[PDB]
Amino acid sequence: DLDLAKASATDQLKKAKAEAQVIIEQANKRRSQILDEAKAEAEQERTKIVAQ
Amino acid sequence: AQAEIEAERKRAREELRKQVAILAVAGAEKIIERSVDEAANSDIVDKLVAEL
Repeated sequence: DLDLAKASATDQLKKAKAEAQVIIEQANKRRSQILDEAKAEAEQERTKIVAQ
Repeated sequence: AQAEIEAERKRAREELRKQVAILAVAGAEKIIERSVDEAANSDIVDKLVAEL
């Protein structure tokens, strides 16, 4: 049972690791979402304040 | 965008004062053209030689 503990522990760490690795990807994408939103609302604003 | 607006204001003031300068010196020439006078002209000669 020593190696039951050993193996289950190693794979359980790896699952925590992968769960982090996918917690990061959503983070990167959400950044892209909100940052491109800011880019759009910046250009669309500039290009009419200046027209005014 | 605000910087760009201010830059356009500067640019337009300058390109306006250019027009007025052009017409100003052309008009001053048209003024000399008929205020010119043998007595005043000889006075110009006198003053420039006296300064020579």
